[PDB]
Amino acid sequence: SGRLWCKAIFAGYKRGLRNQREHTALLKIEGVYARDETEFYLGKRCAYVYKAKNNTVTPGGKPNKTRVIWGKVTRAHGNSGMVRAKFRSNLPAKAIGHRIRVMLYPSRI
Amino acid sequence: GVSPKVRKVLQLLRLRQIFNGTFVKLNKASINMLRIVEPYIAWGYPNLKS
Amino acid sequence: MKASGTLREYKVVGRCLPTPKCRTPPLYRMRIFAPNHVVAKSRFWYFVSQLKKMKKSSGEIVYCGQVFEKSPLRVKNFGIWLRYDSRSGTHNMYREYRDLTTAGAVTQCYRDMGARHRARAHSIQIMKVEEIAASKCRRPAVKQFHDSKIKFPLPHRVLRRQHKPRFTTKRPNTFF
Amino acid sequence: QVLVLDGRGHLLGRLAAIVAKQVLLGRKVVVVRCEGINISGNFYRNKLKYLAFLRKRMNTNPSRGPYHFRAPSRIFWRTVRGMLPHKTKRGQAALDRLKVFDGIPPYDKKKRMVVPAALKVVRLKPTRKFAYLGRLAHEVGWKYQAVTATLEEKRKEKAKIHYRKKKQLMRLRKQAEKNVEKKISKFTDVLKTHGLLV
Amino acid sequence: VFRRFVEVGRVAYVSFGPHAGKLVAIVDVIDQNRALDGPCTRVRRQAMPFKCMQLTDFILKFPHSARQKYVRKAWEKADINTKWAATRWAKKIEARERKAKMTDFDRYKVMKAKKMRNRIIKNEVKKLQRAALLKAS
Amino acid sequence: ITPGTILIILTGRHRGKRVVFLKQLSSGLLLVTGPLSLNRVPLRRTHQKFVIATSTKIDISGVKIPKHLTDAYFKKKKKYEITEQRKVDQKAVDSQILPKIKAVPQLQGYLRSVFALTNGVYPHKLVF
Amino acid sequence: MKTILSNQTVDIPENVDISLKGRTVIVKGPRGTLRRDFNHINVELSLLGKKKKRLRVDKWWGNRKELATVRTICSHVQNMIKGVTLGFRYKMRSVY
RNA sequence: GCGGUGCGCCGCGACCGGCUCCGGGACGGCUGGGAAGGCCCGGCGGGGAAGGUGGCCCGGGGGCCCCGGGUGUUACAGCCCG
RNA sequence: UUGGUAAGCAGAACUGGCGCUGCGGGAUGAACCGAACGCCGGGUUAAGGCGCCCGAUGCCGACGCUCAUCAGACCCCAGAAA
RNA sequence: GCGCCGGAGCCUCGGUUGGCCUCGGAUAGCCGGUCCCCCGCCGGGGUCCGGUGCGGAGAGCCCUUCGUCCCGGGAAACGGGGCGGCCGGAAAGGGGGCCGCCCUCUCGCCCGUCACGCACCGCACGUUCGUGGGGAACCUGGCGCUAAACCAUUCGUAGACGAC
Repeated sequence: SGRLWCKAIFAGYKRGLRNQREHTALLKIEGVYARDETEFYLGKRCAYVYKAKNNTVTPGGKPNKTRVIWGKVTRAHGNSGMVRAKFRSNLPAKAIGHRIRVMLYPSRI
Repeated sequence: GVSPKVRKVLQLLRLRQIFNGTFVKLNKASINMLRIVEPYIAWGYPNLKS
Repeated sequence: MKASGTLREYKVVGRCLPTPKCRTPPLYRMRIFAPNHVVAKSRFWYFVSQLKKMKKSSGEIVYCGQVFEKSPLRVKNFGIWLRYDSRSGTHNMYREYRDLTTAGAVTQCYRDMGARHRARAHSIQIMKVEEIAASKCRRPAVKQFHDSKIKFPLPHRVLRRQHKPRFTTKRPNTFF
Repeated sequence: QVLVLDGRGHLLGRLAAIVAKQVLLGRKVVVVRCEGINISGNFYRNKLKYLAFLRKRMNTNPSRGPYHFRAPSRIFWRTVRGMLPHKTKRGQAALDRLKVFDGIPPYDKKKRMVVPAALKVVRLKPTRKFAYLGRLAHEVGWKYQAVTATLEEKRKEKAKIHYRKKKQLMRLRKQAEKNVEKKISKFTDVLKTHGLLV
Repeated sequence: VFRRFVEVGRVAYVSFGPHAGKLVAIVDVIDQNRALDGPCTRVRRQAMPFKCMQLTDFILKFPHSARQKYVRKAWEKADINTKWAATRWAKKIEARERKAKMTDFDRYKVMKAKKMRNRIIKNEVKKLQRAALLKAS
Repeated sequence: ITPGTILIILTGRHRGKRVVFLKQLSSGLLLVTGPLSLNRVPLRRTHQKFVIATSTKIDISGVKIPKHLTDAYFKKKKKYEITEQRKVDQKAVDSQILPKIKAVPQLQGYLRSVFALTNGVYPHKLVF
Repeated sequence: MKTILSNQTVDIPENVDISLKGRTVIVKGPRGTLRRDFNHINVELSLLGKKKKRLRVDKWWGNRKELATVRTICSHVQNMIKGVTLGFRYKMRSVY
């Protein structure tokens, strides 16, 4: 009867001014605003959810549009709320400024 | 880019690359080597833990 | 010199090695100010080399144990004396403060001379740190805190903590 | 989903830089009441530096040239363009979420928010001078100040009369409070114990 | 306009940093922007900035400088402890911090008390409106 | 996690549900037991990692928890059907549990309802 | 440096009626009224006395060119009461 | 059954070892054998002055209390050194 | 360090560059500051940075100085005094 | 043959996972009350009482969802649910609520008793806004509608040809 994931926004690759690295992303988890705050989120599963023209089969459903890229939160980044990531499938840059779900499951409570 | 006296003295202490170190016993011949390379190194008197 | 952290206050007595011409040469003690013992003994070799004939190929140091405050709760008008190098000359001085530690004053000082004179701590000496009394004091600023029943209100309290909502419903307050 | 921002007492160069970032994350934003955004340092410094802007006209065919807008809507908009990567697709698109208006037309039965960091009271000492992008616009040839006023005056008349009613709304809850509080003793003393009222 | 003063006497609550959420007295105004202690409430004689301390409206009387035993007989005299549990200030401190305590199974059992508390009033708010209409004929 | 504390199953066809803990098997999996009645969840295993633990602990010292219900007996076979072996395992393991949940002030409107996220209501802050 | 307190006191006779709302001081006496605002100054214009017989202007923590303002507001309220009491009257002669 | 070889496509878990970044508990030594403060005005014994407590007058504003000066070494406060 | 008022000019000593050489930084670029390179995964750094453009202060970061009707904002460097 | 009103499937474009329906603004000062009294058309000041590290606090406020059946307790008894007056509103006009009725339940909202409901055998896109946008066609009735433009021919208030 509701949601079971936390909202966040892909906000560029890991990089310094003039050479970009594509094997690490950079998420802005919602309402989390220092380092202190970001222990929880470490290791915890994450998902980019999307929708191609043709039918992909699923597990636990019918063969339909919807697909995912899967990944993993690794460590904190900076001073201010941010977080790094490592999906198995390297992300599109379409998704810059679009939604991703961090889950709650591999919990440590 | 390194002056030709210093390349010779850093060789003799076997420090041939950056962030590398050595043990060195002390006397007058050992310090006056360590005043010629004294802007390519850091040294000091180590302890039972270091 | 860099004036990093706070400065400690140190006692470092330093005579010369006894050469055989007359058996015993004289000791010479000095209040130094510095954050560690490595710059409490090598900066001490710059002040003693100018008074006596004493560099470092003959010269040892006997002591360098940290000296502590002994009324480190009490307020004190210090009277510090200064020497400093301008772009156009050289100057001697007197210069006052308020703190609870002999050390802390000196530090406060190297931060004022940075602000009013663009002097950097290698053009700057403290010739005489000296604790002074109330009615003896000369200069305006530090005088006014000689008032037992001090009564001032903190008027326009500019707000700190501005990225704590980030966006909001209320325009803030600034009078408390 | 949509953010609204009364830029009254909100500075020029800063709101700019706080707004542009939300935009790039994917939020959509609306500013409103740009005829109040102010700017520090006194008006004969905000009129000159602005005038000398006007002077940059491509000499050989001035139609093509550096297009100087006049209205306090298009000015702020320009200084947000300045802090965006605007000749790429990702910048071009990020400007479409930004939408910014004169007066406060439509978008006026809404709660509209404030940034406290770009706020004048917080950010400038009280013995320092400053301009209004309002007047400044009316003294570089803006052609609608006194109309966006007379409209606005109207709408404060019609706010007061609502506020009026919604206090009297509060005069028949805070009293009913007292006309139920014996027969709501156990659903009024089991919130206290966690702290959602007192 | 002004009524709360940096007054040799004042008690100030501590906004942030280390000794946060403790009262503490004034003893010795060093400076322009830093003063000098709090013995009953677990704070050690030490200098303190002003850009951390919010004024309560309690002033206790001892001389303008005295040690930690003579400030014991000026703080155990006015009885500040008792009198900072009544303050409307420090019930909106402990009816805010009881919300961070709060469990899951409390959040939900507060939520069922909040669904049958604004149904009676919500009924009684309409029975005072449609009687105000009744009068003005 | 201790015996009798409250667990939130976060993954299968039951997800977000309030489920009780009974006994850790020697395969290492839990026994997350719903009182079939109230939730709609029977004897089942779930896995430490995919189960949040909660601060509530009604005691499970004095009742009885069966042996023969051991970790292989659960393990899969091949329209699986509820045979007449798992119906005295169903109501007798739970009717010893059921006199200790209703006795607490207002706890059988909470195991039945489902938890979920909304807003202002962030995972990293609250205690549960 | 930052001088802690500064102030000055203006005092009215047995003739005039003054008050305020912030720093906008009103006056009425034997021949008019006058509003003057000062809402551009940062001060404490506290009134005091029974039968309000003295104004008073403070200025906590000030540098040099804001202890100036103290006496200039102190001497603007002087030309408001001296004009409402007796009143102003320049004269001048035509020259050719 | 005991041995080796691996799965049709997509997946989860567990314990073992190498490399890193973190978080939490406890224990000893040093010094000026740390510096200062704490608790029995520590118990007898003198001296000193201010960012002058009592009080005493003068000035200046109200209901017997605050505000602005002077006097001077314990009185119905404290403070610095044997 | 020689000639020349001086030159992004002519001429010599010591060492180190560039030419032959890419890489972080100095918006910008043979010579300046960091470091010299087989194809890549984790980790920490140099010189430089941390409003947005742009990775990183979205610290209840410290004490001062300064108003400009031509303010100020970094080695070589790119505007000037009595 | 186009277009208003009220069943059955196909191509294609993707994004999202509950709502805040609003004083005017001061910052060396606010907010809420009832106001005895004086000036105004329900309104503005003055006077008195609360409060002020906002508790008439965006450190906020609302809604809240597994489903049914039997039997009681409280709340409600001015309620729940679906045809018509009559106004509300122009800066870029909202799927607004007051007043009769056809009708309609004693259920809805909280605490209990009564058991049952794929109990699919430890696991991934799970839950909405959504009757979503764009458009090839198939309907089924109901209400009702047969224009101009391009050109060619003509003008010279125009013209290199096009335009006018």
